[PDB]
Amino acid sequence: EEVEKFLDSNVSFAKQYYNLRYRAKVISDLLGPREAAVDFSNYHALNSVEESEIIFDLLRDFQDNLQAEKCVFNVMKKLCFLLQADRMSLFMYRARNGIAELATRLFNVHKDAVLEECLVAPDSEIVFPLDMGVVGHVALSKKIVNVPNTEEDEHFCDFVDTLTEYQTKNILASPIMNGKDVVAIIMVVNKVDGPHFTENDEEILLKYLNFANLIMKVFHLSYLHNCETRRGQILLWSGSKVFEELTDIERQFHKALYTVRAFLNCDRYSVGLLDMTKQKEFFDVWPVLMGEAPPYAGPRTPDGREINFYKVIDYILHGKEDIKVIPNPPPDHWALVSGLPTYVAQNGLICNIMNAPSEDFFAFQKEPLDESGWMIKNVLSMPIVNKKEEIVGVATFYNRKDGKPFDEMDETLMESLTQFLGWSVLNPDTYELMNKLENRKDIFQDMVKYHVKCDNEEIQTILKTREVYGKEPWECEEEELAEILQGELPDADKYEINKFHFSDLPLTELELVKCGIQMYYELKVVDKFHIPQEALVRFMYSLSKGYRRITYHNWRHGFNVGQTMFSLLVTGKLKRYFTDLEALAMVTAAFCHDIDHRGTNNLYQMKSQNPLAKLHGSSILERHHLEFGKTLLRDESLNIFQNLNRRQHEHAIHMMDIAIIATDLALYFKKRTMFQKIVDQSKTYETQQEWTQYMMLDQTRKEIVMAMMMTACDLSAITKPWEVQSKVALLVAAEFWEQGDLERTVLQQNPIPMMDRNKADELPKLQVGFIDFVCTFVYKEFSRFHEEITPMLDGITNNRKEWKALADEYETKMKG
Amino acid sequence: SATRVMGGPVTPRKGPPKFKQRQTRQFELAQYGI
Amino acid sequence: RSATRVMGGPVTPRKGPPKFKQRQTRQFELAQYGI
Amino acid sequence: QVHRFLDQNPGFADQYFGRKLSPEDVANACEDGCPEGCTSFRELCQVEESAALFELVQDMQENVNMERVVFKILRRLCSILHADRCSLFMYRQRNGVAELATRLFSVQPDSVLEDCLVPPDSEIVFPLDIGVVGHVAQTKKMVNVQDVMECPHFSSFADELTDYVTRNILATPIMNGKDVVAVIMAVNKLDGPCFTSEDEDVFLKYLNFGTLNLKIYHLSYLHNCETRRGQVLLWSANKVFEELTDIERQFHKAFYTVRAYLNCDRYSVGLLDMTKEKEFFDVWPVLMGEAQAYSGPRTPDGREILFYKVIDYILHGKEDIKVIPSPPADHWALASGLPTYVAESGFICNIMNAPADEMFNFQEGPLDDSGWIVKNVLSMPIVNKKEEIVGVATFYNRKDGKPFDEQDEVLMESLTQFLGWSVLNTDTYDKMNKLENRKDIAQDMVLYHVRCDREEIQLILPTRERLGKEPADCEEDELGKILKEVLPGPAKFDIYEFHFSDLECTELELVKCGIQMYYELGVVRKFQIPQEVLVRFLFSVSKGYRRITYHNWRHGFNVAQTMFTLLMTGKLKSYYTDLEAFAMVTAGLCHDIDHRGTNNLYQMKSQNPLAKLHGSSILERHHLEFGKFLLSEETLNIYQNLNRRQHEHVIHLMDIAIIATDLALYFKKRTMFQKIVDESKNYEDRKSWVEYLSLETTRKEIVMAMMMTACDLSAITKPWEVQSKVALLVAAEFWEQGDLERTVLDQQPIPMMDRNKAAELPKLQVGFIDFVCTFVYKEFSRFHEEILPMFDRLQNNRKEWKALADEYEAKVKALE
Ligand SMILES: Nc1nc2c(ncn2[C@@H]2O[C@@H]3COP(=O)(O)O[C@H]3[C@H]2O)c(=O)[nH]1
Ligand SMILES: Nc1nc2c(ncn2[C@@H]2O[C@@H]3COP(=O)(O)O[C@H]3[C@H]2O)c(=O)[nH]1
Ligand SMILES: Nc1nc2c(ncn2[C@@H]2O[C@@H]3COP(=O)(O)O[C@H]3[C@H]2O)c(=O)[nH]1
Ligand SMILES: Nc1nc2c(ncn2[C@@H]2O[C@@H]3COP(=O)(O)O[C@H]3[C@H]2O)c(=O)[nH]1
Ligand SMILES: [Mg+2]
Ligand SMILES: [Mg+2]
Ligand SMILES: [Zn+2]
Repeated sequence: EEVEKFLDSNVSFAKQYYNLRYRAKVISDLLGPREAAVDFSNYHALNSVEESEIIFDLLRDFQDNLQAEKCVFNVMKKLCFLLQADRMSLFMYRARNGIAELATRLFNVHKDAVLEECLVAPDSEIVFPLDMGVVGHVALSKKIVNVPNTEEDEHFCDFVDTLTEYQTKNILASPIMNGKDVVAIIMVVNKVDGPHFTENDEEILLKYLNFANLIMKVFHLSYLHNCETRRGQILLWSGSKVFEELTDIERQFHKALYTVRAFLNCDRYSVGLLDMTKQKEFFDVWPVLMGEAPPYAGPRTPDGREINFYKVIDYILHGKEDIKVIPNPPPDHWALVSGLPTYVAQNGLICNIMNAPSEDFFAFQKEPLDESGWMIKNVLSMPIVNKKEEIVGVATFYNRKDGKPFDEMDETLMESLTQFLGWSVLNPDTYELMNKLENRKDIFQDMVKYHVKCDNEEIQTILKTREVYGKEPWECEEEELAEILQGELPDADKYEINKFHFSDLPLTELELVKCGIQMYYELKVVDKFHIPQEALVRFMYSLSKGYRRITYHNWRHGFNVGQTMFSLLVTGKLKRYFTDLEALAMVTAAFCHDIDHRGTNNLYQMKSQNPLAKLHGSSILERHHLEFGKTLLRDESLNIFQNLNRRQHEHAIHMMDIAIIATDLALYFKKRTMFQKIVDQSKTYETQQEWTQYMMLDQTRKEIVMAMMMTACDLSAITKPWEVQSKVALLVAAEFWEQGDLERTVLQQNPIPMMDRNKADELPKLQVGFIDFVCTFVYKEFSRFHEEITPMLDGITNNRKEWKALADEYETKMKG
Repeated sequence: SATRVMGGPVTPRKGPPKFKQRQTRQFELAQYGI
Repeated sequence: RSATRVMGGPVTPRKGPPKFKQRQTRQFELAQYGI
Repeated sequence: QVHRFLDQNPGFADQYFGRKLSPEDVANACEDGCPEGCTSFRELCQVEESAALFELVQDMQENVNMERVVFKILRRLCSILHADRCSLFMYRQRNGVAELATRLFSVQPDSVLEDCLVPPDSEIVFPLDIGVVGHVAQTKKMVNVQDVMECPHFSSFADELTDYVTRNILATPIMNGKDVVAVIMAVNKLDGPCFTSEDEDVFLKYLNFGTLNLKIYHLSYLHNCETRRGQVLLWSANKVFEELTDIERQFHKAFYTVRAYLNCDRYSVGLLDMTKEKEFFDVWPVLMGEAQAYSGPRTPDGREILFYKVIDYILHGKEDIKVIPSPPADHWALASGLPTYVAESGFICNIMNAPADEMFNFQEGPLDDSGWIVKNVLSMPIVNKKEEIVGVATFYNRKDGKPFDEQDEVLMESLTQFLGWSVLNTDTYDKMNKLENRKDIAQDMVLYHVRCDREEIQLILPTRERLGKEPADCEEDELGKILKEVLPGPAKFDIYEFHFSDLECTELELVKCGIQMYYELGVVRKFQIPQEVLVRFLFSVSKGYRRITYHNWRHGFNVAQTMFTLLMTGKLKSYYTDLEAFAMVTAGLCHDIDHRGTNNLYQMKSQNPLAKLHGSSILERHHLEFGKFLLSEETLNIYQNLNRRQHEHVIHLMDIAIIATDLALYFKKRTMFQKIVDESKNYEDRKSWVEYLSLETTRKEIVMAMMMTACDLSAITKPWEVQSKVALLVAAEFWEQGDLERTVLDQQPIPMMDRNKAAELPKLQVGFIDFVCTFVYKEFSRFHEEILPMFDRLQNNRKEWKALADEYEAKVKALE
């Protein structure tokens, strides 16, 4: 018991002992549910104990389930008791269309009140502009305002006082601060005992505003975070639906707005699309100018076009989803009857409407629009902007789900959505443009197909069915066409069709066309694949017409290359490695290799930026000739592959593609050492039979060999006898001179000496260099591969000798 | 109720409606042809 | 110096192959004349 | 000293402290009369804690600083709980797995912020299942461990690293709406063996204020992060929808624009290839053996991995954004190999403490001269709608210094996800360019096959013989001399008469007669039309017309000749200037240009590309489009020496005249012409009527529109020996369409278009005369009395057709 004296001697030890063994227990009691222990029935000065109990009571409300309205209401009652006031109220800060507003949320709060008697429903709020009122003065000043007497105040108003049958003498307020933007205002109406609120009362207000600010700050941050999350989700889902595919404006706007229906948080919204017809055709405007009909007098867009909601889509969400599309809606429609969407199209301004039935400008429905009693209260209508500032629609958002009127956060959330939708009109604009471009391209392709196709009258020049049987070619039987063709076609032996020295100089273009069908017959690919004879004749004539009438790369060049390929495959016994279908595709590829040649090489296409160069990247003309040939074959009347199998047709098309693309020299020059190895393998092999068997299986070896055959047939003019080579070289030089002149005239570039018209006397030297550079390697290796190709090697050597003699003569002449 | 207003939100000053402005301020081989 | 006695790196007591997030694929009379 | 006695006698201690202590205090203690609140010290501790907690609340109110406020709470809580130290473990989410890192460590009742704050480079990041701190967060529930040695989840990694021993651990998560923010933990109970129940009860209740601070801090972080995400999605959409561009330009604009909100020191975007298959000439070296097959990394789509272009954004220091085409593997971004790995796997990679990583060879030290060391990396793939990776975006060194958490992960993922879907715009852009290039190629092919060549023009304008020069070099005076000698005179063919017949002249003479018509109008001289161009244009129009039965080149000169006759013989020129007559006659030439032989209805039913492109007046608009396109060519532009106002007026006049030829449009506007002709009888003489009519524009356009119709049906007004044959041509063409409709459309044709009902032709002609041609020529005869021969001849032709129909009707009745 003597220890009790020790504790009293040094109370510091006792305090430390308590702070050790009882402070935790006491704090636990204070932080428990409990209740305030301060007598609230008097007006005595608050003791430090009573101050602590009040502070602990306020801190007790700080929980995870922080209900802002309830917690602020409690501290409002504590402020009433502390400040000796009669009542106080709290006004939220809401931002309508630019003009800020103050709407009450907690009203008539006294010391003996409850939440049910102070909480204000959204339809019971008292909105207040910033300009008028002491509260408006508080928000504008952004600082505490003390009013010792309402009569002397220059901002005091009696609107609520008359509305609530109350008299206010002393007003003390303070705006709740969350950064810089005001969130709420808490104000006092009267002093129970005292002339006014003293400076001590003010100091109490700012002291106890910490809890109110913390509670209000959490609510404001939560609301802002939720709104930003909703905005982000809206933008992301709208972008997904926009980029799903390319469609028109009606389908696109339907998807994006339907998808964000959960994030929008609106009971109803409707979008009306404006017609884009700026200018009406001449026959439509004639009656207006002639007095038959009166001119338009109704609402007009800022751009000057008539306002015409040609299609309105509405979304109903309060009950059962009833999304509806109304083509050509009448003015009686619930969305357009009020006239707000019409007004927005007239002006182009974002409109927020609070208590729409009370509005007088627009005739909003004042009766329940739905059987369940749904009634329009809050409306928000905004335009769709568009990139060219031409309003393409009006989006109108009706009653909010929570019941509160639309504020600046909802305005911004819908503003972003409308801005995104207006930006996403390039896709519908491109959709129509691409469709029109494709239709125009198809029309012009049909035009070129007709212009290159052999008509029904021209085919009678070969397939003379009218003069023999009196019927049209499409009516005659297959045997009848063959008998006419057998009589009409020339004989291969007589014309030396399968020789290496064939000359087309003494033959007409029709005779050359007749020759090609004879080649196809001789190759025995007509009966094997049941090629329609009428189509075969029409196909060759269409090729002849499609070949341009330019100097060198004309139909005669196209036939000679095909003639060279046929002579190879027959005489040189190079068909042993190729199937009949492969032979069929190869001759057709040779014939079509130079179809529709403009007369200028690949370099001119790049330099002049011809549309071929933009389309085809690597081989400009060679791909174009392949494309045009495949387009020609795609025609039903010109298709000679129509009777082939699906696998057979694909194999022929691929092989033709390989040949036609390989026709160029750039690919040949790179992929020619491979041909050197291929003939080396043939020499390594012992007899021709095993080597022929190897080629009959291996495909990459055949394809490389085929490319060499193409580049040997293309340069087959050089191996013809001297009488033929002398003239063809002049044609080639003339075409190159024409291209050089075109270059000099169009691109202002100096032509190369090969293409130069002035250097016409250097042609033998260029031909000698060309022979030593390109043709010699091909014809030397082909002769080694097959002994039957020896006459080709004899031809090129003789032509090279003649050109060398001419070049030597020219050099001797220039020596002087 | 506390505010004595049952019908709808009331404003002291009632004139022609005001609307927001649309937001737009923020946004050898070479010799031979080849 | 830091009270945690580590410098220059957020040292991780987990030693193993790191795992990386998968992509989200949650859809996030006139007619008589041909006139 | 005597603490042991007090502990051994809890009852005595409670009784002694429960005594009312004197008014005297120890030190200040804010003694507003608080010695006896049911205990001697209870008010003293209540006042101290209320004052201490009030200071904390003031700290939260302004300039929210979670680190400082939590430090004060932990420092005070250390004395309350007697724990040797406290600590705070923040919660973060990376790569989808949760981690916990230290922010405030080993706080003591005599510590400071500098000695407790943990920089981001000194964080002990703890995964969810490697510690008690992990177990607390995973369970989302508080854990009270009396002795940690037997705790299954405990790991001694942290306490061994800091050279410390832990015995008892208290920990609880700080939840915020089901989400964990942090976990405050107190260890090493200094007084008791472990932490009692009352100690833990304080820990929950006292931590509500710390919960509020972390709730506020977490909400502010989430609000800011969602705000940044909304901006990048809004800005990216604005830049993406600006225009149609390729991948490089679109990706460059979007990433550069949003550089402000990313908060990254550096980031690079590498673009992948899209070449699915290689072409044949690139496959040959691999298959033959010249080159080795690619065995490197591949995409999940089975594509070669090759960053053909890497865009580099440097934001730390100086902004020097670079674009590196074909970047080397030594590039600082691609050297680490993370952009490669992301493309192979399609993962989202988050790297913390990059220099400590092992799998990816991150650079040992500084990259550039600025000493910037890569520490935190975040890489994601840019995937389009077809689930293909088109690029890899990699972000380095978050500006704040903290590792890339979940909020940053979802921010950049949303940006890449939105840009991935935007690839559809690039694919559309490429397709549109391909379509435009293909259309231009087809248009050129149309032009050559239609434009008169160099050798064809010599038939009408022989200059290589008369002068020996090409037409492009001859002066205009010489050309006129050639034309005047060659062109037929006005008397050779009766082009001035209403009974002109084209069945006794060759097509070449029709073209020559067309040139003569332009000379007689005087439009060649005053408009300075190049005579060579006029001949070329006329021949091109002749070739432009198809080779069909009725709507051939002959129909198009007869309409033109009739229009010439109406202007000059009918004296309707008095209302029209020479320029208007110049355009009006030309519209006769292009009246049925490129007519396919089927009416407008057949185009819609067959769903031709014409029908989709135009819709209303399908063929009539097509003729206008083709005619204007033919006139746009330089060598065929007769409207080339004209003023811009005049040229537009000519084109605008051509638009009305061509489309007016449609009979559907005529039927709806012929009453207007009835009113106009009635106004002629109002006036006194033709002189007054001419003066009034020559000024009105709409009235003149109306009369010219039905002037097209009168010329269009002028074949009926021809003498009977001509109308009888032309009607057969019209009937034959309609039968051709009727046969076509039965074949492909599988629809029964109308009796007018039916070949079987050929004997009904006279009756149909009579009905058509009494329906359409009756009104046009009756009003014109009333309008101008010189048109009377056109009306008398029609009535005679109607009489002839009536007799034939009556004879056929009599034969049918006789047969019946
Ligand atoms: N009856 C009542 N009136 C209030 C209350 N709060 C504010 N007011 C009144 O509403 C009014 C709004 O404008 P003022 O600020 O000028 O003056 C205010 C007060 O007169 C309240 O709680 N009860
Ligand atoms: N210098 C020169 N080039 C030729 C000759 N013959 C063909 N060529 C070229 O070889 C090419 C083969 O493919 P092309 O027919 O498309 O165009 C040809 C010409 O460009 C020639 O005799 N001399
Ligand atoms: N030295 C020291 N170690 C701590 C502190 N807080 C937690 N730890 C230790 O860090 C460790 C993290 O994993 P555990 O929760 O299992 O156990 C914990 C404790 O052992 C502290 O404040 N100081
Ligand atoms: N039944 C009938 N129709 C005609 C005759 N002449 C022209 N048409 C029709 O009237 C139309 C207008 O001119 P078009 O040449 O474009 O096509 C014509 C035909 O469709 C005719 O002699 N008899
Ligand atoms: Mg070629
Ligand atoms: Mg027509
Ligand atoms: Zn060729």
